[PDB]
Amino acid sequence: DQLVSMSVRELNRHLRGFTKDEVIRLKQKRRTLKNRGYAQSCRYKRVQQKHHLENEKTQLIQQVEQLKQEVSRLARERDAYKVKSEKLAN
Amino acid sequence: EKRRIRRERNKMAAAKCRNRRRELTDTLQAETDQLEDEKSALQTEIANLLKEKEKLEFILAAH
DNA sequence: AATTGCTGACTCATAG
DNA sequence: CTATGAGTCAGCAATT
Repeated sequence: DQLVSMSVRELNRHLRGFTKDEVIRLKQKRRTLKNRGYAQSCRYKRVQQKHHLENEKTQLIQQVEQLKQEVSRLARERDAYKVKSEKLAN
Repeated sequence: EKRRIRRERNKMAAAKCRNRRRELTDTLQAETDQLEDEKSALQTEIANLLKEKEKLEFILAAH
């Protein structure tokens, strides 16, 4: 946590009495811990994109279904005018 | 060796798992695209139906 | 350069 | 058994 959240500069401030193999080792551990979090964000973004698409779809299906009902209504009304215009031609 | 074999199989299973996740996202995105095509076509149809309906109504009323 | 962020693949543990 | 969750590293491209 502090090993990940510290800046390089403040980190060295604490790596004063450390060996060279030890500094390499500690910096590898910071990289590993940071990668652990990168992976978690990566995968979290994907689930959130899935959810956002699933939601968008749900809503679109709803909107489409109400547009289809407006279309049928309106095509009926138009056809009710057409029969009384075909009936006058008769 | 039963170590090696389980790894080979699991590795193949991970690969399939990743491919399947990607395909399902593609498929969902396509469905969503299809619904937007359909919605857009329905809005156009509504505007035409309104126009067609009022043309006929006004003809019948004027004559 | 070294460090950072990301994402594809491999692995272990375990869910299904 | 295989499918998945999550940690790890490989490797690229951006940043400091």
